[PDB]
Amino acid sequence: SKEESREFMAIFPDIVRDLTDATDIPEVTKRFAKVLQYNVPTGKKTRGLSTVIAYKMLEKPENLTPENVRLAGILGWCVELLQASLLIMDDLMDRSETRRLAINDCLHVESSLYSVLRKYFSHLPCYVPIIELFHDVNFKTNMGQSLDALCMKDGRPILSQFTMKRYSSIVKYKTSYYTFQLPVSLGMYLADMYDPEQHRQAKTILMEIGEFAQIQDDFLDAFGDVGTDIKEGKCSWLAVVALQRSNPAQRQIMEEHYGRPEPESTQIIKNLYIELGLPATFAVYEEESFNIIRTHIHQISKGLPHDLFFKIMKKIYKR
Amino acid sequence: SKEESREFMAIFPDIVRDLTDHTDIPEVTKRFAKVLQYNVPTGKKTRGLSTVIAYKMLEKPENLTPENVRLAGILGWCVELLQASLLIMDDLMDRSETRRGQPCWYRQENVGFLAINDCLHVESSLYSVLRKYFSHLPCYVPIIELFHDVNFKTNMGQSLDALCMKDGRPILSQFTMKRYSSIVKYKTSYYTFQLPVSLGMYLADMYDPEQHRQAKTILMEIGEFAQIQDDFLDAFGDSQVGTDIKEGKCSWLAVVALQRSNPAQRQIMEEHYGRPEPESTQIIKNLYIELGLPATFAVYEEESFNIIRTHIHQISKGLPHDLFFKIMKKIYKR
Ligand SMILES: CC(C)=CCC/C(C)=C/COP(=O)(O)OP(=O)(O)O
Ligand SMILES: CC(C)=CCC/C(C)=C/COP(=O)(O)OP(=O)(O)O
Ligand SMILES: [Mg+2]
Ligand SMILES: [Mg+2]
Ligand SMILES: [Mg+2]
Ligand SMILES: [Mg+2]
Ligand SMILES: [Mg+2]
Ligand SMILES: [Mg+2]
Ligand SMILES: [Mg+2]
Ligand SMILES: [Mg+2]
Repeated sequence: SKEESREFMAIFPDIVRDLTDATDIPEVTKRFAKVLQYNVPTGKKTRGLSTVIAYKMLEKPENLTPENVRLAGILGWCVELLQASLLIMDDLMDRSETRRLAINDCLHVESSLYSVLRKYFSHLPCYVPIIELFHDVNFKTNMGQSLDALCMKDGRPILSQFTMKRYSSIVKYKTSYYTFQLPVSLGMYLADMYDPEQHRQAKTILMEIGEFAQIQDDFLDAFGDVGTDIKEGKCSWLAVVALQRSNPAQRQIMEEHYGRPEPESTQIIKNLYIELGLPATFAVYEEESFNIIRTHIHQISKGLPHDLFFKIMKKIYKR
Repeated sequence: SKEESREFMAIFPDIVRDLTDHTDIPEVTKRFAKVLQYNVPTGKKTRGLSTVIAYKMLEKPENLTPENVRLAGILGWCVELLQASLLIMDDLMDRSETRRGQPCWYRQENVGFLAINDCLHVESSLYSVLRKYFSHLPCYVPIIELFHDVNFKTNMGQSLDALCMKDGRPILSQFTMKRYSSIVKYKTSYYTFQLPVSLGMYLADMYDPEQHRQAKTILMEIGEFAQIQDDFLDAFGDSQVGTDIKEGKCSWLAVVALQRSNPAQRQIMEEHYGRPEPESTQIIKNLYIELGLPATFAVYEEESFNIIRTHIHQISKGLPHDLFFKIMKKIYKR
C-alpha cells in the first residue's frame, strides 16, 4: 500500500532524532546519526512493514487508531534496527563487498532498538513481552549464525555438516525467528494477544513459510535469472540435497569444487546440480510445501485470522 | 573477603547451565558453554564483586538474606557477561595478542571475525539470566533498562575513542582533556562504577532518580581517577608491560604531554606516538619523564582524592557515605 509505506517511512526521521539526543558528545552522536541513515532506511523494509500489516490484521477494527498504527510502525523500525545490526555484522564476518563502518556499530544499532522500545512502549502492558521477545530472538539468531559458522573450517566447507536437519535448524534460528516470527508476535503483543497457544500456532506456520522462503532464495541463487553461494561454500538447500542424491563420484565433485573462488568450479557445481535434477526436486518441493502450508493456514484455530498468514504466504510463493 | 569471593564464584556454573542447558542444536550450546568458560570467569571479578558489596551496603541489614545476596551475585555475573562481550569485541577491534595473560578469543582456532557474533551472543545472554531470576521482582524493568542504556553509552564511548584514530595513526589534535574525560565516562566509568552501584540500589528497591544522580556524580569522578591512574601505571608501573604508546591510545599521559609540550616536543609526539618500533616507545616515555608527568600525576592523585572525599561528605538523601569511601580506598589504595 502507498499509504502504509509512506506513513511507515515518515517515522524514520523521528527514530534518528530520538537516538541522537535531539549532549557533551556531539561528534560521536552526529556519527551515529549517519550510521542509522546509511544502514537502516534504504531498500524494501519488508520485516518493518510486515509488523504494521500484522498489527492491522490482528487488532480489533475499533482499536486501529492513527496513534496505534504509528506504534506498530515504531515496532516495525525496531525490527529494521535489528535487521541493520545483523546486516552490518554478517558482511564483516563474510568479508562481503556489497549488500543489495566500525565493528561496534552492529552492537550499537542493536542496543538502540531497546532505547526506542523504552521511549514509546514502557507505559504499555505489551512492554515486557516485547523486550523479552527481542532478547530471545537476538539470542536465538546468534545461535543460528554460530551453527552456520560450524559448517565452515579454515575457509573450506565441512560437507559432512551439510545435513537437512542442520540446514533446517540454521534457517529457523538464523533467519525465520527474526524475519517471520518477530513481526507477527510484535503485532500480537501490541494487539494485547498474550495467549501462548496463539503465539505457538502462529510460530508453527511462520517457521514453515520461513523454511520455504530460504529454500526458494537458495534455489534462485544458482538457477535465478548474480549468486555466489557456491563460491562462498554456504550451507545451501541445493548443496544439502545434492549430497543426499550424490553417488560417491558426484560427492567427490562437491568435495573438490564446492566453496572454491575459481568461476570454473561454480560452473562445475551448477552442472552437477542440473545432472542431479535439483530443478525438478525444487518444483516438487515448492508444490508439496505450498499445499502443506495452505492446509495448516486453513487449520489455524485459537481465534487467529487466516488472511494475515495467506498474505505472508502469497508474498513469498507469489501466488 | 574469602567468603564473598567463594560465594560469588560458586554462582558462575549455574549461569552457564541456565544459558546452555534448544535441545535440537547441541553443538552450538556446547560451543557457547566454552565461549562463556574462556571469556567470563578467569582473573579478577572486581565489577561483579562490587555489585554484591554495593547491595550489602545499600540494603537494610534485616533484608540481607542468603537468597538476596545470591541475587546480587547473579546481577554481578550479568555485569561480568557485559564485561566479557566488550573485551571480546575490543580485542578484535585493537587486534590485541593477549588480555590478562590469555590469548584474545578472536585469535582462537576458527573464530576471527566470528568474535563479533560471540560478542553479541554473550551480551544478549545476560538478559536471559535477568528473565530467569528477576522477572517477578519490582527491580526487573529498571535493571533491564539500566543494562540496555549502559550498553548504548559504552558504544558511544568506544566510537569516541575510535574518532581519536585514522588509518591506524593517532589524531593528536583530538587528544584534549575534554574528549579524554568523555571517552573515560562513556567507555569505562558507566559499566565499571555506575552499573554495579545502580544494580545494588535497584535490588535494594532504591528507585529515587536524585539518589542515582548523586551516586553517578561521585562514581564518574572516582572512575576518572581510576582510568588516569591506570594510564599512568601503563608507562611508569613496575612490570615485575604497557603498550598504550605503541597502540597510540588517547591516554591521560599523551593528553597532558600535548598540553605541556613546546613545538619541538609536540613534533616528537607527532613523529613517534603510536608507532610499532620499540625505540619510538622509549622516545615517548623519555619525553613524559622530561615533561615531569610523574610529578604532575602525584599532584593530581593528592588533589582529586581530597576533592572526591569532600564531595562524598556532601552526598545528600539516604546514600551511605561508607560505600563511596570503600570504592575510593580500593582505587587510591589508601
Ligand atoms: C549475523 C547474523 C546473526 C545473521 C542472521 C541473519 C542474516 C542476515 C544472515 C546472513 O545471511 P548469509 O550470510 O547466509 O547470506 P547473505 O549475506 O548473502 O545474505
Ligand atoms: C563497545 C565496546 C566494544 C567497548 C569497549 C570498552 C573497553 C573496556 C575497552 C578497552 O579499552 P582499551 O582498548 O583502551 O584498553 P585495553 O584493551 O588495553 O584494556
Ligand atoms: Mg553469513
Ligand atoms: Mg553473508
Ligand atoms: Mg550474499
Ligand atoms: Mg541467498
Ligand atoms: Mg583494547
Ligand atoms: Mg580499544
Ligand atoms: Mg590501561
Ligand atoms: Mg591492553
